[PDB]
Amino acid sequence: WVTPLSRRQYLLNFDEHGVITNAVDCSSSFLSEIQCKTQSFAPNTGVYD
Amino acid sequence: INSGTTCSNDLLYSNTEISTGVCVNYDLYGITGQGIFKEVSAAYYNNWQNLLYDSNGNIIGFKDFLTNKTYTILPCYSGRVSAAFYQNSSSPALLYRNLKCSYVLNNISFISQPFYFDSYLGCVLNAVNLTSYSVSSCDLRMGSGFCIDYALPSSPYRFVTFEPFNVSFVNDSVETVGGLFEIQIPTNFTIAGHEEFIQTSSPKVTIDCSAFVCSNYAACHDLLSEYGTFCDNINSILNEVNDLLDITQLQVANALMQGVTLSSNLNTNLHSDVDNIDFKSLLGCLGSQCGSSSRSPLEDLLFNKVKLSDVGFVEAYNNCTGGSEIRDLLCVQSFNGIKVLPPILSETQISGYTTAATVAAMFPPWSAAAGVPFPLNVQYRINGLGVTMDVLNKNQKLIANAFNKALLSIQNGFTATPSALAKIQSVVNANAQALNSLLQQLFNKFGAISSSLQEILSRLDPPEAQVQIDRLINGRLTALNAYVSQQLSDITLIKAGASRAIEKVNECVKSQSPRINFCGNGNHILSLVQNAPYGLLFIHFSYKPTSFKTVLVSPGLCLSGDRGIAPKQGYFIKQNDSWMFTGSSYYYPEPISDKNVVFMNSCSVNFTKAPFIYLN
Amino acid sequence: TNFTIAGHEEFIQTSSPKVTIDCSAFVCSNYAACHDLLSEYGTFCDNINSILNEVNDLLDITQLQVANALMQGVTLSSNLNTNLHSDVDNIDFKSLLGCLGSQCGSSSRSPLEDLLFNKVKLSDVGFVEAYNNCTGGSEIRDLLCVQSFNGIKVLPPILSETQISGYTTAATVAAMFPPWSAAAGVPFPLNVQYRINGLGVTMDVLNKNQKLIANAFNKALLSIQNGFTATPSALAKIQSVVNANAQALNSLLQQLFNKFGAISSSLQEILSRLDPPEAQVQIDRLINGRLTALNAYVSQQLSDITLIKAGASRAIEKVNECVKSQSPRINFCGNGNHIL
Ligand SMILES: *[C@@H]1O[C@H](CO)[C@@H](O)[C@H](O)[C@H]1NC(C)=O
Ligand SMILES: *[C@@H]1O[C@H](CO)[C@@H](O)[C@H](O)[C@H]1NC(C)=O
Ligand SMILES: *[C@@H]1O[C@H](CO)[C@@H](O)[C@H](O)[C@H]1NC(C)=O
Ligand SMILES: *[C@@H]1O[C@H](CO)[C@@H](O)[C@H](O)[C@H]1NC(C)=O
Ligand SMILES: *[C@@H]1O[C@H](CO)[C@@H](O)[C@H](O)[C@H]1NC(C)=O
Repeated sequence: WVTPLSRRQYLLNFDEHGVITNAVDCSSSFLSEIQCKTQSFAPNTGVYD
Repeated sequence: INSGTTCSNDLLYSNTEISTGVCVNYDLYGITGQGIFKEVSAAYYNNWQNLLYDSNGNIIGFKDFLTNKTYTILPCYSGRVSAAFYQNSSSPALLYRNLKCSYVLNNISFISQPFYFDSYLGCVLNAVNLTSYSVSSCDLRMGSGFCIDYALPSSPYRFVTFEPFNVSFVNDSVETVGGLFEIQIPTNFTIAGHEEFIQTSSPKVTIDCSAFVCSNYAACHDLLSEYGTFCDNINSILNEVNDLLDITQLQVANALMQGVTLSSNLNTNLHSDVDNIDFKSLLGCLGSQCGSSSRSPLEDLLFNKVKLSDVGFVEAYNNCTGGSEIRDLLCVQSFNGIKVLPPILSETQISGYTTAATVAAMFPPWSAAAGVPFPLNVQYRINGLGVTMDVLNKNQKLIANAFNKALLSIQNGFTATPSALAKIQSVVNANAQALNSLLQQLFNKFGAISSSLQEILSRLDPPEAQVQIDRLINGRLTALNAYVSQQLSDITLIKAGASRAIEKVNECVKSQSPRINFCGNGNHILSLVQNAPYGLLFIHFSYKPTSFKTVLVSPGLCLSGDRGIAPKQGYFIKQNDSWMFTGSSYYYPEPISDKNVVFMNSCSVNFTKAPFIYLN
Repeated sequence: TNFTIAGHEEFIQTSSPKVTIDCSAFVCSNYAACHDLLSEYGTFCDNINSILNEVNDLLDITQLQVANALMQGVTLSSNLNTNLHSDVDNIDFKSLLGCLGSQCGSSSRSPLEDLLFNKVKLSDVGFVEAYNNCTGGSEIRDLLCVQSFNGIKVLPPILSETQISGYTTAATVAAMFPPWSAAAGVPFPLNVQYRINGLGVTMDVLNKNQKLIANAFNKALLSIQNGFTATPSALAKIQSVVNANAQALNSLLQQLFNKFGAISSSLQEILSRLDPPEAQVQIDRLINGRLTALNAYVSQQLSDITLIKAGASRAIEKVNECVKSQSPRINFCGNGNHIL
C-alpha cells in the first residue's frame, strides 16, 4: 500500500507508558474540527460555531 | 500601481467575456479581487470617469471600454456553520443560517447528503422535520423556539419546538350560569418544600507583576520599570475588589445576627424537637461543649461534594512544598503570582450564625416570629391564605408530618443532581477556566522568536532582545488588563446577588412580609436559611392543594333594605336553600357574621337578592 | 369632590441583540496567507469568543427568568376566548389581547403591540428577514450583508416574539374570567373597588359610579392607543437602543479601513506590492489594532450587560409585585394613587 503525505496538523493521545493510541486529523470533517477546538476526544454536548 | 493602462507583456493572457452570477476572480485593467458581476443600465458615467467607488474607498461599479457597458460588483458569501453535537454521537447536525438548501448543495457543499431540509433559520443537515412535537427542556437551543433532540434509533436528530412553560387548564364555564360562577375550591391540602441557592461571595485572587511578566530576570525588570506605574493599578483594583467582597461578607453576617436573643440555659444538646418536628438536620453546635469546627448535616452533605471550598484551597496550597504530588495545576499558578486568598470569616462561624437564626424561630422569646410560637405562627401564615381556623386547629399532626416529609425529601434530593449543586460547581468551574486561560498567556509568542525569556536572552544581544521582550511585556499587560476588566464586570453581579440575598433574608426568614410572589410562588408560608459553598441555601415551604371540587359562588348579595354585603377573602355558596360563606382556599362552610363580610349602604343590580339573611 | 381615572405608559428594557463576531475572518483577513502569522499569537481568539458566549448565555437566562415570572400561577379555563366577548362589565380590553383559542395560530400579537412593532425595523424578525436576502440579492447599499460577510452577525433569542406575546396575553385574561388567578380570586370590578377604597373613597359613591369608571377606563385605553401616532417617551428609548446598537456596529466595522501605521488598509494591495520577507512588519500593525478594537468592544459589552441585567431584574420585580398581585407599597408601581 502507498498513500501521499502533506504538512498537516494532528491531535495525538499519549497513554501512561508513552505510546500513541489515538490520532485525529483536524481537517477531515466537522467532528474532527470540534475535537481540535476542544482539545479532547470526547467533547461535551453543545452547539459550536 | 494596479490601476492604469500601461500593461506588461511578460505573462500575457486572452480576453474573456465578463460572466455574471458567479463568484469569480477578476483582473480588470489592473484592479484585482473576487466578486460577482451584475449588468445594470447606468447613465451617470462621463468621458473621463469609468469606475465607481464607495464612501470608504471600495470598487462597487465600473464601465468597460470595449463593450461600453456598466457592471456592478458584489462581494461573495463568507460565513460559518452551526454544529449541534451530542455527548457520544458519531456526526453533529449541521445548520446554515439564512441560507436555503438549494444554495448550499450546489454552490458551497458537494457531498451527497441524504438528509436536508429548510427551516425558519436556514438549511438543516442530518436531522428530521418534527416541528409538530414539543419538548419541555433542551440542552442544544438554536433559536426562535426551536431545539434539536438526540434520540437513539435515518437521522438520530430531531428538529422540534421549544415550549418551556404551559398554563393549567380547567374544564369549567366562563359565562354566568344564573348569576353564579363555577369555580374549583380545594378540599385536601399538604405542605411542599422547595430549595434555591443564591451566590454571595467570590474567590479572592491576587496577582503579582514581579513574577508574571518577569519571573526573576534583571534585564526584564529594567524594561518593565520603564512603563512606570502600569502594574500598581492592577494591584489597587484587586485590593478594592477584595475589600468590597469583605464588606459584603460582613454585611451578610450582620444581617444574619440582628436582634436575635437566645436563652443561656439552652446548651444541653437535647432541645432540638418542637411540635414533633425534627430539626436535627438543620442545627449544629450552640453552646460550649463542641470543638472548633461545627456544621449541620445538610451543610456537610453540600460541602462533601465541593472540593474547591474555603479549606480546599488551603489544603491544596499546603501540598506544594512537601513532595507528595506537585503535578497539580494549583501550585504552578502559585509559583507564577496567581494566588487564591481565604476570606475573613470562615465557613464555621457562618454555620453558627445560621444555626442561631434557625433556633431563634423555635424557642422563646421567639425573636424570629415576633413572639409567636412556631405552630401558632405557621397556623396564622396558612390562615392568611383564606382557610378556616377550625380545620387548622383540628389537624395539627398532619402539618408536622408534612413538614418532616418535606424536610426528608429535601435532604434526600441532594443525592441526585439538582440545580443548586449545578450552580455551585459551575461557579468554581468558571473560576478555574478563567485562571487557566490567564495562565496560558505565558506561552504565547506575541509575534516574537520564542515564548520564553531564557531562550530570547541566551540567543541574541540586548539591542536585538529589547524588542522581543517588549512584545511579550505588552501582550502580558494586555492579558492582565482584560482579566481585571472581567473581574470588575463579575464583581457587580456578585454584589447584586448578595444584596438580593440580604433582602430575602431580612424579609422572608427573620420577618414575615406581606409581599406576595416574593419569597415563594403565591402560597409561601415560611423559609429557612443555611450556608452553602460560596452562598446561601433557602428552603421554602408552600401550601399545595391535592384535591378539588367544583362549586357555584356569587361575588356578593343584596340584603333587604337597600343594603349590600361583600365577602372578604372568600365566596358565598348556596347550601340547603341557604346562603353560607366559604374560604378562598378551603371548603368549610360557615355562617355569615359581622367580622366576616363588609357592608355597604347600596347594592347594584348585578348582586343576587336574598332578603332572608337575618344575620345582623 | 369629583374624580376620574387616568392612564400612564412606561417602557422597561429587558433583552438586547446578541452580537457574534468571527475572529479569523475579521482580524487578519479572508485570505490564507494571514492565518500563518495570526497563529503565532496563540489562543487570543478564545477569550473574545467566550465573552460573547457568556453574554448570550446571561441574556438567555434572564429571558427565561422573565418568561417564568410571566407564566407562574396562571390557571385558565378550557373554553377560552374563542371569538368570545372580550369585554367585562362594559370594559373593552380587545386592544390589548390577541388570540389563545384552538384556532388563530401563527399569530398572537395584540393590536397595541402591532403599532409598536411597525415603528421599528430592526426587530427580532427584522434581522432574519434582512440576512436571507444577501444570497438572492439584497440592496446594493445594504450594510447588514457586509457586516455578515466580515464576521459580525446578530443571533435571534431562544424565544420568538410571538411566544412572548402569547405568554404576556395569557396573563391579561387571567384576572378577567373565572378563576381569577391574578387577583387572588376576586372579580375585576370588585378588585378595582377594593383597591380604590383604600385611598378613602366610600363604597356608597363607588356602587353608583360604575359606568363612570368603565367610561374612564375606555377613554384612557383609547388615549394610550392614539398616543402612538406621535413620538412619546416610550418609543424614544426603543429607537435609541437600536440606534446605539447600529452606531456601535458601524464603529466596529469602520476599524477595517484604518492604516494603523502601515502603508495601506487592505492586504490585497500589500500582498500585490511586497514580498513575504517584508509583509509581516506591515501586517502586525493591523493585527494589533484590530485586536485592540475587539478587546474594547467586548469590554463595552461586558460593561453594558450589567445594566441590562439590572433593568431585567427591575422588570421582573415590577411584574411580580404590580400586575399579578397587589403590594401595599406606596410610590412603587405608580405615581402615588395606583389602581391597576
Ligand atoms: C450556483 O451553481 C449554479 C449551478 O452550478 C449556478 O448556475 C449559479 O450561478 C451558482 N451560484 C453562485 C452564487 O455561484
Ligand atoms: C464607446 O463610447 C465612446 C464614446 O463616444 C465611443 O468613442 C466608442 O466608439 C464606444 N464604443 C463602442 C464599442 O460602442
Ligand atoms: C408543559 O407540557 C409538556 C408536555 O406535556 C411537559 O413536558 C412540560 O413539563 C410542561 N411544563 C410545565 C411547566 O408544566
Ligand atoms: C386528606 O388526605 C390524607 C392523606 O391521603 C388523609 O389521611 C385525610 O383523611 C384526607 N382528608 C380529607 C378531608 O379527605
Ligand atoms: C402541646 O402540648 C404537648 C404537651 O407538652 C406538647 O408535647 C406538644 O408539642 C404541644 N403542641 C403544640 C402544637 O404546641
